[PDB]
Amino acid sequence: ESKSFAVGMFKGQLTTDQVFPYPSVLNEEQTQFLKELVEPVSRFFEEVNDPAKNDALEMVEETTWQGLKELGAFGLQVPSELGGVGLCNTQYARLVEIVGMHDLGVGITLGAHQSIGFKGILLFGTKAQKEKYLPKLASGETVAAFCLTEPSSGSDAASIRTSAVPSPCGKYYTLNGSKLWISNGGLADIFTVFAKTPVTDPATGAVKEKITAFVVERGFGGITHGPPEKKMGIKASNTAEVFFDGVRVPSENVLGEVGSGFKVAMHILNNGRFGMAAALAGTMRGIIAKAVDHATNRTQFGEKIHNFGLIQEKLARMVMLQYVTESMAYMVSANMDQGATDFQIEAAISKIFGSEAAWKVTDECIQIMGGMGFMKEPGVERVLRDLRIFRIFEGTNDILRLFVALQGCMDKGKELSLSLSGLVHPELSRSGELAVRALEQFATVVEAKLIKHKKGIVNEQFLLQRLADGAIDLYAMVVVLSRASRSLSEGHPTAQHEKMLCDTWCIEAAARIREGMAALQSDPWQQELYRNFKSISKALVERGGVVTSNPLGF
Amino acid sequence: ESKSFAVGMFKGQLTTDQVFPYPSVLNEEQTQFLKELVEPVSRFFEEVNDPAKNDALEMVEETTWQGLKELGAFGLQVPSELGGVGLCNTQYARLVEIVGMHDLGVGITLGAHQSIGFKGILLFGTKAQKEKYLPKLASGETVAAFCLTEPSSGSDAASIRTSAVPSPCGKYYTLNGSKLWISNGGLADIFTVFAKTPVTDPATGAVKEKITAFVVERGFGGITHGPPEKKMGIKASNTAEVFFDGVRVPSENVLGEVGSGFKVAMHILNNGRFGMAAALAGTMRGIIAKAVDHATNRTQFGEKIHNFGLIQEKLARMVMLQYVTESMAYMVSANMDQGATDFQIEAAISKIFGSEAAWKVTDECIQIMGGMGFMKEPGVERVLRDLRIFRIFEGTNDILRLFVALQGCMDKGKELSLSLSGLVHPELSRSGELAVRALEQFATVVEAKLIKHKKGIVNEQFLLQRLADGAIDLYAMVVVLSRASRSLSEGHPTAQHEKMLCDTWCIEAAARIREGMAALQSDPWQQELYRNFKSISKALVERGGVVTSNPLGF
Ligand SMILES: Cc1cc2nc3c(=O)[nH]c(=O)nc-3n(C[C@H](O)[C@H](O)[C@H](O)COP(=O)(O)OP(=O)(O)OC[C@H]3O[C@@H](n4cnc5c(N)ncnc54)[C@H](O)[C@@H]3O)c2cc1C
Ligand SMILES: Cc1cc2nc3c(=O)[nH]c(=O)nc-3n(C[C@H](O)[C@H](O)[C@H](O)COP(=O)(O)OP(=O)(O)OC[C@H]3O[C@@H](n4cnc5c(N)ncnc54)[C@H](O)[C@@H]3O)c2cc1C
Repeated sequence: ESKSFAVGMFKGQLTTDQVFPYPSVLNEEQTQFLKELVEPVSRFFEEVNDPAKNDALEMVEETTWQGLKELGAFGLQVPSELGGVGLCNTQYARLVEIVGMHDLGVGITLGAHQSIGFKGILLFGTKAQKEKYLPKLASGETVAAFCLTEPSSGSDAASIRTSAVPSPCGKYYTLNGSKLWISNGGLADIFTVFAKTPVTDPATGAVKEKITAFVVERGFGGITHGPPEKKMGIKASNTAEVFFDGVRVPSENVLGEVGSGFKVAMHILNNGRFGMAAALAGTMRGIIAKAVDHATNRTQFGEKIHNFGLIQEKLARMVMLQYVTESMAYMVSANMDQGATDFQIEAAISKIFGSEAAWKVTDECIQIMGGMGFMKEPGVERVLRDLRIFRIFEGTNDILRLFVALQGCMDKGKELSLSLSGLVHPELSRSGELAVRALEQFATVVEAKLIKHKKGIVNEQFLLQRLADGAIDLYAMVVVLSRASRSLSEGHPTAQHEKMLCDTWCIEAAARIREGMAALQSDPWQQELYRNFKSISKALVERGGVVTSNPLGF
Repeated sequence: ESKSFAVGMFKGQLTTDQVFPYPSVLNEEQTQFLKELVEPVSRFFEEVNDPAKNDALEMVEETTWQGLKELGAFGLQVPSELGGVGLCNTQYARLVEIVGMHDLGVGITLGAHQSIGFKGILLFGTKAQKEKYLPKLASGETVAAFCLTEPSSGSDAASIRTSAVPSPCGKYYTLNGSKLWISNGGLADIFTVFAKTPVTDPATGAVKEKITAFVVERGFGGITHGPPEKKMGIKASNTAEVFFDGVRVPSENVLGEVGSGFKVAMHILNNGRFGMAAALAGTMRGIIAKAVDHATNRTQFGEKIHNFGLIQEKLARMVMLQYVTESMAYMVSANMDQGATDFQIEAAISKIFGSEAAWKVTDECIQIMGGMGFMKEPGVERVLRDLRIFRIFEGTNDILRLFVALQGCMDKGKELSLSLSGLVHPELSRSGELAVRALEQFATVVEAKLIKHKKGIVNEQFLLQRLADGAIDLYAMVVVLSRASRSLSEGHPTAQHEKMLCDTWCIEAAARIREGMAALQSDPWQQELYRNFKSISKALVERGGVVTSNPLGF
């Protein structure tokens, strides 16, 4: 039976192993080691890095780049014996939030390198491959890049065209194709490359085309890259086409099993996913400090503006968004450190929630600052620009919603083929009940929809996006119920404040789930909306844009 | 009795004079004249202007700038006899949407010049002032700027510190202060300047400080400007501090009445307000064409992506947003052309709705385009960057929400001190009823809240923002009910499509109003939310940012 909360809640179960109590994973020594890293990393971003400069230059300033290499920043999760810092996921998250607070351009360059670029070697590498490649990865002597996307293939990884053909001797593969929008593409000397190869069935010998993952060195020859792409934000991060022209890849540079490269890609991306919400929790923390500072000190209509309800509500919503996001990020990383095998839905939720929360929080920080928020000098507009892509890469949020909904449905569909008392703190019992009723409402709809649509539920995308949103708010609720309950249990100095953040969040989340589930189940107009969305869009496509003229008709 | 729909609906009245039937204002000759302008203006933006270039240069390319002057673009609403094109509001809106479609940087430069920069001369100018200034304004020989904002004073115009002291002879005023973020500040030779002057009461002679508006020529001396400010978008538009050092302004350059400058400012801004929704309707039209083109031609998972429900719903929502916005813009301009005196709430609604709609539509166009939407070359990210400020300038949307709510309350508060049959087309009767029930729900709450809070309703900002949103959706509903009803009545070729846009919009708008009004009136948790928003924000301000640590506590 799954220990995943998200897997259970689609089945109307309360599976709480990976949720309550809010996990603590670090031993005393890991805690002390992390403290002694947090200080120098924080000082480095404060004193050496200049985010506005990197953005202006469209690259990381060389002193900063070399300084990060010296700091160990290129190898945070590589074991010490292979020349890294040897951090676990939770320690990694703590340092990642520092980067996220200060410079997402730098963040993407370092995360492309290690969260995904050479991650597959950590996850699937043989001893030989790890010993060969990790030390120079960890020191940043060889930068890495994750090479999946192509001109034809973004969301649909299975459709990639880059190919790898085995030699007759079986000693190497010949690699041909191109990859698009590769972070560190123009900088990397090590590439994780996903290519279609012929795969022999063990029983019959029948040959089929499947993806295989490879570790590819720039020095193998036949590799070039395009010029850095110009883009809205994270402008300091290198983004480039990578070309593979008759590249000879040693057979021993297969990463994982021949033909299991799709699974390899998906595991790498799943594994790295929590890092995003971690970074963005930091982004939001920094941004909220700026918005609070503005509201504290700006007089308008005779008072400092923090005294006006519109501003108070904006600030309150921002911190709730930050708290939920940060709470998800550290829960998922703890689950991973504690040996969880089933956290993929929760990781997807955290990615969707965190990227959207950070976008909304930074958008409202601009609004609070007024005219000044739009100016370049305050640096907030630069962070908004950086943020836009986080909703699109590492799985578009639209595709991740489909994933959350369909993955959650899977086990309930297989089958078809409650109290938080004693877990939530007594001071949060009412919100705990809100969550349990929301779970019941959610599961009832899931069951009814699976019975109705069966396997054809996969094409019901209006419904699936709405189910995903229910799932997101349901996980958000129990994540903050857990964290605030532990705070209350421990008598932590912020516990009464966290209790308030939790109750405030839950009241509105429960309402979104109640009203959302009602729309799906009982609302006779819902099907008219769905029909009209399709007919309206069909009409736009026929026309190539807006169908109506303006009222004048020309 | 007010002929304003918005004024009536706060009182639970259906006042439809300025709504149904959807207004037509142009005579045959005005229609033909406008057609012969639309073509050359459209060609100019297509063939001469380069929006990406202006953005890169952070100014309007000189050939474009001179070409616009030649086109008559600096004087669209100046009467022909004073050297302008002589357009009415509706004709102006039609050309403004072309600019909005193509280049909001150019749009802001031209609108700062004419929608507000010299607008006060058109509205309040003596014959002498009009004859003196308008011809060179209209030809663009002298560019104009609206000089209201100061370092201390943005939303609170009444708090401005720039001062004008009359001379003993009464022949001139001496002007001292500075203005901040003035569009065309570094380019203008004519400024509408708002300054505090001593004002003598006609009965008692008692002197009080009130704002007075002035027409100020750069050549009067003592005027300098700062360097162009760097900002997120509309980068082609000049934005600069303007300094006034002992500036001698002829007494005859008072615009309107001494001491009525606040009213002058507010009238200019109200008068220009519809131009924004007009421009942004055009922005959205252009953007939707780009999103449709992308969805039409992108294959992923084996189909063109317009075949997937998530994409269909995005497209449908975008066009509804465009249609509502465009419908409001042309309704307000028609009301103005037809002599309406009370359209200020409707104008504010259109500004809030249009700026937010354009932001959301362009944001979703990026999402549809995926990775490509974030790249500079497609030009969509540039339009998103341009758009952010439209929610902040010409009245922040937060302040405009307070205005809509409090202005709407005023007449009902004074007092306190239904069918659309035969107006809506029979094919839209159900949605017409939706609107009437939504109006009843809305008015009931307004009455109950005014009785409860009385004059103290002004400090109930959580409530007021929620009432403003109800008002916005209520006006949106009747605007599209009207436009689609006229389309149906006339048998216009797009009528069945507009009927669908209208029904789809209304079903969800009615629901937002139902659920929103219920939250305000009957929901026992609403007051707990409001209390918590205040306590959470108070806690952030005390701390200077996020109160919680991360779960590790350091
Ligand atoms: C700056 C940046 C850095 C990047 N770095 C890397 C990198 O390091 N390595 C790498 O491999 N790639 C990288 N990429 C690729 C990035 O992950 C992709 O852009 C992303 O996966 C989306 O793919 P796409 O752009 O091809 O959009 P598409 O997959 O074509 O999607 C287009 C739109 O259709 C929607 N859609 C697609 N399929 C469906 C469906 N079945 N149902 C409903 N909606 C659907 C999508 O959500 C999206 O809204 C990078 C991209 C950016 C721009
Ligand atoms: C590029 C651009 C161009 C501009 N061009 C011109 C121009 O041509 N002429 C000109 O005169 N000005 C111009 N400005 C000024 C612009 O209109 C102001 O920035 C705007 O009016 C907001 O004022 P502020 O920035 O001082 O913010 P503030 O008024 O200080 O507001 C700060 C925040 O507090 C909120 N707030 C304020 N008061 C209240 C309250 N009572 N209750 C609840 N919330 C409140 C606001 O909504 C905002 O979110 C320009 C600004 C920009 C950046």
